Amino acid sequence: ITSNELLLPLPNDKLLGDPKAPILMIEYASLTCYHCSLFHRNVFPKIKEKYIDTGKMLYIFRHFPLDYRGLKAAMLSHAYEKQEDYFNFNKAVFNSIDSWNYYNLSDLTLLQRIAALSNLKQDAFNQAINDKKIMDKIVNDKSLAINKLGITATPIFFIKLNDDKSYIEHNKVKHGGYKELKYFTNVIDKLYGKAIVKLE
Repeated sequence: ITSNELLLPLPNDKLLGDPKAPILMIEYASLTCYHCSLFHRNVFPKIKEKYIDTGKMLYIFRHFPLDYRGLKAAMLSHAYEKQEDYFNFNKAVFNSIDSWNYYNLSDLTLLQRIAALSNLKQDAFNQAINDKKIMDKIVNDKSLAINKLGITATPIFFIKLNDDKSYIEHNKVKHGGYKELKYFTNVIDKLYGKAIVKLE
């Protein structure tokens, strides 16, 4: 129920990278948010290659849907169990932002295309996009972040030492909006140097 407890890997969190990595990044973003999509197309790949693939940073994406398409897309992501499959699904949704129907906002054809390309069966697709338990979890985790972390616009990032025993005020480790690569490498490199020294 505390912001500090919110900013650690949670039982239901979907993880990307080494769970015992020295640095932790938690991101909240809407899958239909234009600036988020651009960030994931143009900046995140290098962050992943530089810090996540290398075991330096654990990455935790949390959904923050703002509309029908984004909530349904968030629900569908739960059909993808393996960490790389989950990440690659969200990546595909970000990448395909231009392909939603901006007139009929209930049109989920894009998710149908993404499901087909990933060989997700129709029954698994239909189950996921109508799973009330998953919907509730997503919206509850979103309201919790709104309440406990004061999130309004996305993306929001929290970057901190991946140490569960440490206390840090959430605003001190928070970064909001589109940031270029050098912004993040600067922040992460500095934190990593401290992490490494601390870990002896």
